[PDB]
Amino acid sequence: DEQLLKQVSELLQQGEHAQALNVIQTLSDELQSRGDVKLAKADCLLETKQFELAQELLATIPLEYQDNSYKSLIAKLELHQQAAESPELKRLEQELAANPDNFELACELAVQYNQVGRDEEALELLWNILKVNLGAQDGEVKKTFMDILSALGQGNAIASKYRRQLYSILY
Repeated sequence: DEQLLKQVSELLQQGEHAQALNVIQTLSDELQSRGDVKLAKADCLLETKQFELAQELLATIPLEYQDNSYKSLIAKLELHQQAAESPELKRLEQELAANPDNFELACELAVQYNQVGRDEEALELLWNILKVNLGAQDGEVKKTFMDILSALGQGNAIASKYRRQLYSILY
């Protein structure tokens, strides 16, 4: 645990959130729940755009740890989550509902979803086209699905569920 903790420390210094989250999940459960390790893990979730996991973790930080760093993380989550309901997103959404077959709008909606951490919806949007037609849009739908996954990373549980999804239906 002792050195591992400096591994986390070292990894955060360097912006390796996803490695850092990996080392975290290897600590004891006791050390995992230490309030400073929680903040660390919260910062990692947020830098990796897992805002829902971040918010639900942040909601268990006890008072004695409601730090300067915790405050700034609250404020970050609140700014991110406002940015996820834009008029822009709204319009593309109403527009895709009325043009459900326009695959090229779906790719753009998805890329905008992704830009604000609405990645579950981004990938579910695309997934719904791909499991009917892997070629959808001259393979432009599979690709934007694929850039979203790789953008996300290997630790990401949403990325991992859709990777498995897509893989299971490859010819």
